[PDB]
Amino acid sequence: GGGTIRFWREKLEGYKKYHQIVKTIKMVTLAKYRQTVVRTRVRDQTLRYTRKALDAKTQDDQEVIEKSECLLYVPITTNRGSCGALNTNMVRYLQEVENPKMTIISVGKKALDAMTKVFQDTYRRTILNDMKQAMSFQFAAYVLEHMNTVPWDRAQIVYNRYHGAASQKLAIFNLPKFEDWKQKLEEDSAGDGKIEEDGLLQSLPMKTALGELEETAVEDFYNFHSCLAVLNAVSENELSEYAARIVAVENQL
Amino acid sequence: NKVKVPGRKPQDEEDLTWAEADRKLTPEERYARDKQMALLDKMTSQVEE
Amino acid sequence: HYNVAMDIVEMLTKYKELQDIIAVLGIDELSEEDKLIVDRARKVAKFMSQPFAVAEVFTGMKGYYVQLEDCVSDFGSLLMGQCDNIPEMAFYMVGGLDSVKEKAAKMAAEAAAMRERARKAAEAK
Amino acid sequence: HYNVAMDIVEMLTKYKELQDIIAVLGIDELSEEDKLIVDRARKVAKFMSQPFAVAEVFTGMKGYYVQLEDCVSDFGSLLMGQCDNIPEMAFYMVGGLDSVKEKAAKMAAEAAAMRERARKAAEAK
Amino acid sequence: HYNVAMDIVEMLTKYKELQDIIAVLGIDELSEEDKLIVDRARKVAKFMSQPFAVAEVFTGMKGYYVQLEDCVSDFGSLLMGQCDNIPEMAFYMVGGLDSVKEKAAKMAAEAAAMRERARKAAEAK
Amino acid sequence: SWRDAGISYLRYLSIVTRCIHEVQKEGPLLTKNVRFSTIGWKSLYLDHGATKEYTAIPAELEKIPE
Amino acid sequence: QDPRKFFPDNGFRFFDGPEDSFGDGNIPAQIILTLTRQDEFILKQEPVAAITIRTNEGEMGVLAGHEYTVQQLAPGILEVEYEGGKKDQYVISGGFAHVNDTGVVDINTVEAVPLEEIDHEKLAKALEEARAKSQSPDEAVRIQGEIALEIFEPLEAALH
Amino acid sequence: YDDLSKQAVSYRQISLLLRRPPGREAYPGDVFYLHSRLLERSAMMSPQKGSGSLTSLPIVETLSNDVTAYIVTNVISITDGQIYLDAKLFTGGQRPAVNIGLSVSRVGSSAQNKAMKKVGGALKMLMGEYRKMAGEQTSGSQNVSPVMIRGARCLQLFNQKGPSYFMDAIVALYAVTNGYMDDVKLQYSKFYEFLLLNKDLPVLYGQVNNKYFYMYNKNLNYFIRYFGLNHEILEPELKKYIEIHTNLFLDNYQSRMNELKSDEDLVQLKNLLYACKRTV
Amino acid sequence: YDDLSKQAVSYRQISLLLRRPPGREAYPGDVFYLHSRLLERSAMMSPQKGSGSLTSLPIVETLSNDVTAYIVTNVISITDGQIYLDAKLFTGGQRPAVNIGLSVSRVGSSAQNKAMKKVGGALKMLMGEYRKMAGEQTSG
Repeated sequence: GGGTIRFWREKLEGYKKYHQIVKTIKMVTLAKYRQTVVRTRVRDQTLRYTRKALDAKTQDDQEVIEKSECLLYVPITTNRGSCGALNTNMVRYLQEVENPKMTIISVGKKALDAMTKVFQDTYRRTILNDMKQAMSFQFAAYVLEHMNTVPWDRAQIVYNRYHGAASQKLAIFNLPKFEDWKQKLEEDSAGDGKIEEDGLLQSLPMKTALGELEETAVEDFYNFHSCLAVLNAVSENELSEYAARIVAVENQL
Repeated sequence: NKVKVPGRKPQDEEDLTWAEADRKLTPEERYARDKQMALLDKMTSQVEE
Repeated sequence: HYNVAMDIVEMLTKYKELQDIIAVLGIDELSEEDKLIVDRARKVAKFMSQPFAVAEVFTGMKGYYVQLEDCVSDFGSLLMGQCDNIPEMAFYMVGGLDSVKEKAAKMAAEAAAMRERARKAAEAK
Repeated sequence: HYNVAMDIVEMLTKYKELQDIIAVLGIDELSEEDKLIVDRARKVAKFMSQPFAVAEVFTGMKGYYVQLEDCVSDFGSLLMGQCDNIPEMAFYMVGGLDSVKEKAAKMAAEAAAMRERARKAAEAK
Repeated sequence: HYNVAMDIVEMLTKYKELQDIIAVLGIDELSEEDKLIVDRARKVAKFMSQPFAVAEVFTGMKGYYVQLEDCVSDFGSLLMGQCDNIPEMAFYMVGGLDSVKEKAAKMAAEAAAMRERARKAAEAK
Repeated sequence: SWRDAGISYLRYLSIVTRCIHEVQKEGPLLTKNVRFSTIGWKSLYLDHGATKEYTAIPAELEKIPE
Repeated sequence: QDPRKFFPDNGFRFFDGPEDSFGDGNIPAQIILTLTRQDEFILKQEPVAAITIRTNEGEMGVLAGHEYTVQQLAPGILEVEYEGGKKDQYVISGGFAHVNDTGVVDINTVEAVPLEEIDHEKLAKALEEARAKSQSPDEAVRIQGEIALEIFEPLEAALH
Repeated sequence: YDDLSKQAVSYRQISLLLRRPPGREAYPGDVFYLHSRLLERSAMMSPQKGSGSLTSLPIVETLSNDVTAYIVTNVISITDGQIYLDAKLFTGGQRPAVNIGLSVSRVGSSAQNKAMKKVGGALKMLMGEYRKMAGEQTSGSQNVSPVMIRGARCLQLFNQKGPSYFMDAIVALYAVTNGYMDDVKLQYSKFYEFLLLNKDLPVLYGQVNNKYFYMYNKNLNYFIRYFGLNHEILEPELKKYIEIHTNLFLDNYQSRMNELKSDEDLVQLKNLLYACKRTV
Repeated sequence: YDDLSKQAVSYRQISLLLRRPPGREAYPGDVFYLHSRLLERSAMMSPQKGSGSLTSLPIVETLSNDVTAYIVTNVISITDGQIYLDAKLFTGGQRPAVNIGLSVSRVGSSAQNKAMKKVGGALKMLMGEYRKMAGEQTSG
């Protein structure tokens, strides 16, 4: 049993090595996680007013596909793995919702191989932020400059929501188009302000004041709040990445 | 349309993987190739210039 | 029957090579092709299981007698991707793709009845 | 001679310790200073190959007699980065340092050849 | 004696789990119920530290031969929480609840004397 | 002005933010803000098998997308 | 196939925004000010007596029950006066300020740093750099000079 | 010599029943000298002794793909080379399931043919380079190296059931080594060979400009064997047969194959290519 | 002693040729007692016995870093500590290539000098942490 005992010796030493390498992954992950947990104390404030603008009632899918001509989707994925089922469930939701008039510009290296192989033509490209520096307003603006290439009608950003260290669910931002949103603004600012969906905030004084506001300023208002939405989505998915990696590493251990 | 998995059958895509080859050494080989082609393209540039 | 058996054995040899990864990291760290091969080899392995009339005492099911011509078409459908919407568990301990589709209908029915049941329990709650 | 030998032994030790990492993480998870010694050890590993006159039947290439001074002024150069611009495969299965730059010029020529033939194939069709 | 010992084993198991959570998340992540048993487990672990009449000459501190029923009543108090105001370090290297309280009083008197020294040393100047 | 030059209001705000991060004092705040101003990202799209830089929108702010 | 196993939450819902009431009562005495940079806030619903803002139209003052208005912030400085008579000044980079009739001011900006963390010394060198960029005839550099000067001039006037 | 393990079990039985002392794995110990006596009698005899010969292909069964057993090491010690057949590859599809990393030959060019020296020296380089890359799940589908192409097509040609004639092997490998068979897909590499050897495409479609070089005659084997492929009289006719065969394939056959969508027709083309992989 | 593994091979040769009953690794039973006849003669004598002393540094070669071997197990069971050299560290420029965790001295401080206790105790309180830190950090 010479070959057999040497085989098991090799596997044993290989696993003793691989174990401490995975522990190194864990420690680096905590070194990058504790920096980000500071955000959790200072969380859920930057779109507190923005919801009042970009939120609407939960519109059905079958109606918006008929209303629209070219939808858009933005799944926010990661650059490095050992995360979990985040990327895979993010793909499962898109094939769950898949339809003819869609387009995908993702974020992260892991949607590069997946999206092109599952969604052949709708997927176009991606964006890659090497995470040596935190994410920037200019980075979210660079994403807006990519999205503006498309004449999209509704942009569904998809990301992961850090409910807790043990729960990283999905979450979406349904962004209407500017030219449709301005008309919905005028239509709702005309009639009396009655909330058409529970849990929604009334915004009639806002939809009057924005109607009073000039063109370029409202364009910048829209681009600005969408930039903050994008940046908050990426930040929440970063925190969910660093919260799910520790689980998908301790289970490996 | 789901996935064009490679296989032995003709309808499936071409499988250029080899079982005898080892996956463990593949990343170092990939980096080796990606560096070698950069060095060759730079040597070509130096010779042309 | 020859080519099908050869391709099944090859698929399972690949599933075995991928076990060394799946046991360590997970299915989420595999390429789309790899995890499709995994999700299909698992289906083949569960379909290979079946009950026998002798072991009715244990599996609690009547035993089936699969004819060769109906044995080859089922593997060919499971090999060419002709049946991938069916889940993995519909292949466990059954005989014949008709029995598969029956069991899958039964499980879909039961799952929907559980969803209406939980809906009514939530409305009453 | 002694110091170059012991530095190469220590480097190939680290080289093993870094296959132990690259097999798991990837080359991207290492500093540029570490990638440097990775490339240097991979180049010493490929350079220490050599054809023999006895292997003319198998290799199909003539053996090379390497002198000690040439066998030290090439290891020390590759040890202190004096030749890092030279590619990797130019070290594979050659003798002294003069054969290296010859082989690298050759591979540059046979790469430009395939490039321009691809260009003329694209022009034709 | 059995139920108390099994409750201490449950406590220390939960404390190992919460210590593996604290090293990942942090003590501030834990609820108010968890930090209470993390305190009681730390108190238990420090109370296990006992001196020895063998080494009484070597280290100087006395040794304590503590009975069985008294020890069970001590751990039952420390488990039912009716002795929680005592700090952690008071249980370090002692034996018996009736004996630790003298050390707790000594520590409180020492801290009060250091306060009375510092206040008057600052008021004189 | 910079409006009809072709740059966006968001690029304008990022230029202002970059300037503020330049002129501000050295300290922990600057240590935080160099992260919120440094450019290191890229873009790629997948060819039939290979990766290619989608250079239609550059990351640098002095240029203009086309 | 499973009928829609997933049901992702609307991420807007997790926030708790104001409820703009048309007002059937009196005004509070102090504004509830919330100020936010990119993602993290600096001030979360703090009582404030008054706040003075810079805009393209000019400079404005905001008090309790101020008229509901929204407008661009021009890249400059900001002044905040709390109820205790103190003051706090913050350099900003644009943004939008929303003033509710109830007395709840939500400000979103791209950057926020106090004046204390900036020196006129390092600012001085960049001035003539911006001037050289403005004078250098080039569409890519002239606008950059103009913008850097646009942000430096309020700073040069505020430090002085 | 079919299984020598059963001759070592028999020699052990003999010696132990005759009360010889056992040894490692209960063998008497001189079973190395036994197989040495058996196998050193193999030789290529001197011209003084007629230039006769006897080749030997002993066979030894293996357990769990180990090369550490006693008799296995004792016979690897004796025999020149070895043809290692891996159960992981037999079960993994390829037949003959030769493992090239563990199978070598200690004679080399001196045994094989002038026409095979120049092909084997290219295939050794090609397979040594493909061994380093083939671990990669192919991502650069169009950026695949020519080595990544030629190696995979060469493995397709390695898939067989029965023996292949020398002329029928060289002319099929030349196209690989020179890259004529790169536009086709992997799966049709053997139907290609079938048409190359049994359905002469330029002879059928009238594109006959070659004066002599055609695969129907089957007596060109000896001229190839003698003169070699890198010769003035055989190189150009060879290229002006293979490039036309490739073009006719890529035009008439590849297109029709890629136009198949039905399941009946795809199963029929499946079984056709497996039959071609067996018979060719 | 350079070395005892060959002394044990010689004792094996002797015992097998004289037909003594063999045991693990073809050694007899009393090869532990053989090495105990030798190493136990090392001692720190009494002040009634001149206070002389015999120290011992028996060398024993391992194979593929095995310590479950019979002779290695025995001499470790006999000796008052051990030193363990490693080839993975000898090659990595670490010479002498000890492994400080596997190397043990049950004589911790009673041998050390007054100037040495503080120093070695600081190096212990430095290296026990140096391993927990160096092991978790990356290569880069």
